Amino acid sequence: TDLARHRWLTDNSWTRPTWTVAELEAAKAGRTISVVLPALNEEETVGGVVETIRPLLGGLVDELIVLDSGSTDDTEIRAMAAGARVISREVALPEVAPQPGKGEVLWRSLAATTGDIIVFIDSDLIDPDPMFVPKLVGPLLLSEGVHLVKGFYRRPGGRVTELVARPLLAALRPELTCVLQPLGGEYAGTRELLMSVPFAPGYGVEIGLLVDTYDRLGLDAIAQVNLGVRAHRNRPLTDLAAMSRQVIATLFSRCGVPDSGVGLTSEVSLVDRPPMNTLRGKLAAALEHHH
Amino acid sequence: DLTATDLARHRWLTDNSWTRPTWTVAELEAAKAGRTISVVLPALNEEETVGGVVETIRPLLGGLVDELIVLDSGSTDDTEIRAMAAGARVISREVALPEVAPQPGKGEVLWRSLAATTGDIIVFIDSDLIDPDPMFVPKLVGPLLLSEGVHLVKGFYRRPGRVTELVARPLLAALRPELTCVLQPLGGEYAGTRELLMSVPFAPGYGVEIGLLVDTYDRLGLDAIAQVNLGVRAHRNRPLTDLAAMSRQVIATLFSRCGVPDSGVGLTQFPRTSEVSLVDRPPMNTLRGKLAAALEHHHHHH
Ligand SMILES: O=c1ccn([C@@H]2O[C@H](COP(=O)(O)O)[C@@H](O)[C@H]2O)c(=O)[nH]1
Ligand SMILES: O=c1ccn([C@@H]2O[C@H](COP(=O)(O)O)[C@@H](O)[C@H]2O)c(=O)[nH]1
Ligand SMILES: [Cl-]
Ligand SMILES: [Mg+2]
Ligand SMILES: [Mg+2]
Ligand SMILES: [Mg+2]
Ligand SMILES: [Mg+2]
Repeated sequence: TDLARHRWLTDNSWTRPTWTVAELEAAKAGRTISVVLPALNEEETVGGVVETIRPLLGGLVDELIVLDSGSTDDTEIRAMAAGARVISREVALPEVAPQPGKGEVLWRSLAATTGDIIVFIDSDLIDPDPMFVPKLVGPLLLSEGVHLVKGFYRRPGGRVTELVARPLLAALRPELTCVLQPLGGEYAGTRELLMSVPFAPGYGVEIGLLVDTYDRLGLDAIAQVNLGVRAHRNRPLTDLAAMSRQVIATLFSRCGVPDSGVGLTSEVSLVDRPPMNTLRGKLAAALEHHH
Repeated sequence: DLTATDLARHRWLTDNSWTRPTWTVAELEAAKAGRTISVVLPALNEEETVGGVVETIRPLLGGLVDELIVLDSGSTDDTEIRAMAAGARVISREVALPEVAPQPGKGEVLWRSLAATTGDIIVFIDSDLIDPDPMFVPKLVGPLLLSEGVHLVKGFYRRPGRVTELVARPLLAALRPELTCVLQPLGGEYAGTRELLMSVPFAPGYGVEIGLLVDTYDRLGLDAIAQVNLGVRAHRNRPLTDLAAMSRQVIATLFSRCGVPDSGVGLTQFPRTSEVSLVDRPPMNTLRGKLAAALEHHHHHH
C-alpha cells in the first residue's frame, strides 16, 4: 500500500513547483480563477495577505474577495484598502440565516464568485508569499484530472495534524495518509467539485472536503504543493482541542460513526450545509462546461 | 444549559473524585478486612528510576502492601538488579505466564502481572517516574477499600498532555461522553479489583489504559470508576513520533470497543507505513483462577 502512496507522491505532489505566472495564464484556456480569503477579525494581517495576491488581479486571477465573517475590528476597511472586494456573509447568500464557523464562510463564497477555479487563503497569515496562488492552481491548469490542490509548508504538520487527523485517516481512510497537511487553509478546488458537495461546519470544513473529494473523485483527483518554509504558530491547547473535537465530528459524520455531539468542557456541529447547486441551481448550471 | 453529561460529571466528582485523598495508611490497613494488595511496576529499560520508585513503596511492604513486583518487559540495562537491590520481587513476562508466548508492549506486561500476583486489589505504577511520592499507593487503594461499588481508581496529577487533550478526551466526548469526567484517562498510576481485571480483555501496547477504562464503563458505568489526586507533577516531554504512535493505538483500542472498524494500518512516515499487528489478550480468567467469583455486570434487561 506504500506503493500506492509512493506513486501518488511522484505524480501528484510538488516540492518545488517550477511554474511561472506567465505559463499559468497561458494555460487558463477560458477558465477563470476566484481567490477567496475568509476573515474574522484579522485587521493586523488581512491587508498583507491581500497585497501579495493583488498584482495578479486582471491576469492570472479574475476575482479577489475577502469574505468577512462578522468582524468588528478594521478588517473590512484594511482589506478594501489593500485592493480586495469585501463581501459579508449576508450579502453572499441573503435568504439563508448565517451560522458561525469557517466552513460557513467558504460555502457562502461559492454563491458570490464566478470562477471555474476557487482558491482559499487564510487571512491571518503573517508571512504570505506572492506565489501561493500560482502554486495552488498549477496542478488544476496543467495536470488532467485534478480537482483539489492542498498547499503544504515545509518545516524548519502540526499537533492536531499529526496526532488527530493523520492517525484517524490511517484508521478510516488509509490512502489519504499521503496528504501531508490535510487540515491546511491554503488550497484550491474546481467549481465542479466545490459546487456539488456538502460543506462541513466550523473547523471541520477542510477534512470534510478532502474525504468527500477522495470518495467521489478519487485519490488522483487530489494533489499537493509546497508553498515554502513556515514555522508552526503558537495556539492555546484549548483552541487546538476544540478544533480536534470538530475534526473528529466531521470525519465521523462522513463515515457514519454516531457522534454524540457533546463538546469539550466547545462548539461542535453534526449538520452540514447542502451542496450549493441545490440553492443556486441556475448559477451552477451556467458554470457547468458545455462538455 | 447543563447537558446530561454535565450533570453526571458534577455528581460523579462529588461522590467519586478526591482532590485531597488524605486517608492514613493505618486506617487503610484496618479496612483491608482480609483483602490483600499487590503492587505491580511494569519495567522496560528503566535502570535510572526503577529503584527510586520501589524505594517509595517499600515501607508499605508487610503492612498495607502485601507484595511489590517489578514485571520486567525484556530490559537490556540494569533494571532488574536495581529493582532487586531496592527491595522488590522481579518476575519476567515468561515466568509470569509460561504457557503463552509474549508480544511486545505495556498491555502485555500488565495482563501477565494478573497471573503473577495474588492480591484482591492490584495497583499499577509506572517505573519511569522521576519524582514518585510514598503516598501514591494509599491514595490509589482508598476508594477500593472504603467506597462501596468502586472497582477502578485512576490517579491524576495537578499541573504546576497533548494525546490526552487532543485525542483521548475528544474521542471519549464523541463515543462515551460520560467518561470525559476522568481527568487523566491515559494515566499509568491506577488500581483495580481482581474480580474486575480478570474479567476484561487487555489491549496491547499504548492502548491498555484506555481499553480498561471503556471496558469497565461498558460493564459497570461511572459508579465503578473513581479518581484521586496524586500531587503536583510537571509534564514530561516525549518525541512527536512517540506521541503519534501512542495516539494511533489509543484510536485503535477505542474503536474496537465502540464498534468502529479499524484499517489495521499503523502510521505513515516519510513513504513508509507500519501495520498495527498486536492482538487483544482475552480475559485472564480464561487461563487462571477460572472458577473464581465472577464480576456481576449491570443488567441491560429486567
Ligand atoms: O468563524 C470563523 C473562523 C475563522 N475564520 C477565518 O478562517 C481562517 C482560519 O481561522 P483560524 O486561524 O481561527 O483557524 C482565518 O483567516 C480566520 O479569520 C472566519 O472567517 N470565520
Ligand atoms: O513494552 C513496554 C512499554 C513500556 N513499559 C513500561 O510501562 C511504563 C510506561 O511506558 P511509557 O512511558 O514508554 O509509555 C514504563 O514504566 C515502561 O518502562 C513496559 O514495561 N513495556
Ligand atoms: Cl497525554
Ligand atoms: Mg484569527
Ligand atoms: Mg490560523
Ligand atoms: Mg521508558
Ligand atoms: Mg512514561
